[PDB]
This record gives sequence, structure tokens and C-alpha cells, in this order.
Amino acid sequence: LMQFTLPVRLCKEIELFHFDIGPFENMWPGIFVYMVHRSCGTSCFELEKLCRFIMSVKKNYRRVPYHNWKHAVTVAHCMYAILQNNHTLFTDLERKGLLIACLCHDLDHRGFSNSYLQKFDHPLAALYSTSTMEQHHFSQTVSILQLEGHNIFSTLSSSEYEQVLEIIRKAIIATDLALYFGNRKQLEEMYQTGSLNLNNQSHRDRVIGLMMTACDLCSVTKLWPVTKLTANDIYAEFWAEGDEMKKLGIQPIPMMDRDKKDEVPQGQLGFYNAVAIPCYTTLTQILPPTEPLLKACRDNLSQWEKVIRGEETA
Ligand SMILES: CN(C)C(=O)c1cnn(C)c1C(=O)Nc1ccn2cc(-c3ccc(F)cc3)nc2c1
Ligand SMILES: [Mg+2]
Ligand SMILES: [Zn+2]
Repeated sequence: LMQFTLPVRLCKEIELFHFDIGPFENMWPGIFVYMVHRSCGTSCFELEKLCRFIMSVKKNYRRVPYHNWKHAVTVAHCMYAILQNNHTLFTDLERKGLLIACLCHDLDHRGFSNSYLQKFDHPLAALYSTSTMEQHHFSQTVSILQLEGHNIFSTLSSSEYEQVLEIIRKAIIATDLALYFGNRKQLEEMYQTGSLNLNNQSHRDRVIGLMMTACDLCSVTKLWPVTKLTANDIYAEFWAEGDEMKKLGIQPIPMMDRDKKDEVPQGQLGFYNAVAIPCYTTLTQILPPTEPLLKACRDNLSQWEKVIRGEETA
């Protein structure tokens, strides 16, 4: 059999939650296949169809600062680490669906929020009133799955195929941060009343939703230099959207105004306190082996406080 192998450093370090997939684009497909073979199994997919699928997915990501092919693979890798360290908790179909969902979750992203598309009156806002881009991302996933030689689930029954596409749809839609706030509240109450039940499919859906938020935001769980450098790419997009909001004669929110760049450290602080820390806190409560994500989030929260006190530059 042909078994994907990684260099010695990558082989060890890919198992760590804070792994950076590196600047070599051409290695990312191999890194993804390796993660599928270990998290799912070498018999989960035909290698030729998976490779064809990977390259078609890559081609439908755009040359944008942040919401790009590197983000897709980075998000899948965070999902890999969660699956590997919680391997008894997930099903055959969930391992198949969830790495694919992560790879595909920002397909055809142009670097603009759902809000910009609504204000711009983009056709996608007419087609999908809520979770606009996320419904677009899923649609793009269905299109690619339906290309000749791209049915990577061809061995699944009709009913299993439908289940996995439903895992992928719900996982992709969960990456709408607007939905995260409600989902985390429900999970927090369920955990704290001791009512959360992983044998309940509506509960599994919420847990996978949280996992998808955690994976999508995972730049806050990297080592500080990766965290800081990724934040430049995030803001590069936010500021381009703010420019576009100004062009429509609309005041952009502060995070999207390139003139407000000196307030970034305080905005980061607000984001760690309102979104990130609660997210990885609730995830750790449910999946205790995800602890390193929360530990690394607290470490970066401390780093942003050092930037605010003038003991670090950005
Ligand atoms: C949507 N995405 C991708 C994310 O939210 C996302 C994912 N990963 N990360 C790290 C983010 C992220 O940085 N979010 C935020 C969220 C709120 N903010 C508010 C401010 C702020 C800036 C200047 C100012 F003057 C006032 C406030 N800056 C942010 C940044
Ligand atoms: Mg997205
Ligand atoms: Zn994303």
C-alpha cells in the first residue's frame, strides 16, 4: 500500500494543537491526506478521487489575505487535533465528513462579511437571507462533489451519503459567527444543568457547531508570532471591507476602519473576552483533551494585554 509520510518534525508537531502548516502551499494537500488517513483511515476514500477533490477545492479558494486555501487547511488541521485526542467520541461518518467540511467551509470567499453583501445588495443576499456566505460555501461544496470523478463518498449508501452531506451542511453553517453566540449559550446551560447528551443528534449538532467555531478561530490558539502575523491578514480583509462600506456612504464598524489601527490591541482584547475565551472554555468543559486550545488562547490574551501596556509592538 502507498502510505503518506511527513518529515520527522512535521510528523511529531502536526499532533500538537498549535501546529502551523507552514508557507509551502504544495505540501498542504499531502498534509491534509495524511490527516484524513490517520483520523479516518486509508480506506475512507479512493486516493485518486480525494486528490482530484482537494485540487478542485483549492482552485475555488480565492487569492485573499485571510479567507484563503491556507485557512481551509489550518481549520481542518485544528479539527484533526480535536478528533485524534477525542477518537472514541465520533462516528465513522463524522470522521469522513468533518475534515472535508473544514477544507470546504470558506469555499469562494471574497474577504467580505454577510453584512457587506446585504448592504451591497449582492445577488447572494437575495438567494440566502441568513448565513449568506456560509450557504454559498455549502452550495460550492455540493457543486465540486458533483463533478465527474469527484464523488469521494461513492462507496456510501444513498442514506449514508445524505447523512454525511447533512453533517457537512450543518458544520459549514455553524461557522457563521452570528450563530455561535446562541449555540454556545445552549451548550453552557446544557453542561451546567447536566442535561447535555452526546447520544442526542440535536446535541451532537451543537457540539460539532462549537468544534467548527473553535477550529475557525484557531489562529488565537497558535504560538504568539503565528497569532500576531495572522491578525495582520484578518485586518487586511476587515479594512478592505471598511473601504467598501465607505464607498457605499456607510460608516464602517471600528474593526473595519483602517484609520482606527492603533485601537487593534484593545479590539483583540474585547474579542478574546467576548468570543474566544468563552468558546474554548465551553469546548474544554465538553471535550477536556481540547485544553491546550484554551491554554494557548489565555497565553495570547496575556500577549495582547502586554501590547496595550507598551511592553510589545504591533
Ligand atoms: C470574523 N473573524 C474572522 C473574526 O472575528 C476573527 C477570527 N479570528 N480573529 C482573531 C478574529 C478577530 O480578530 N475578530 C475581531 C472581532 C472584533 N474586533 C473588534 C476590533 C476592533 C479593532 C479596532 C477598533 F478601533 C475597535 C475594535 N477588532 C476585532 C477583531
Ligand atoms: Mg466563513
Ligand atoms: Zn473560516
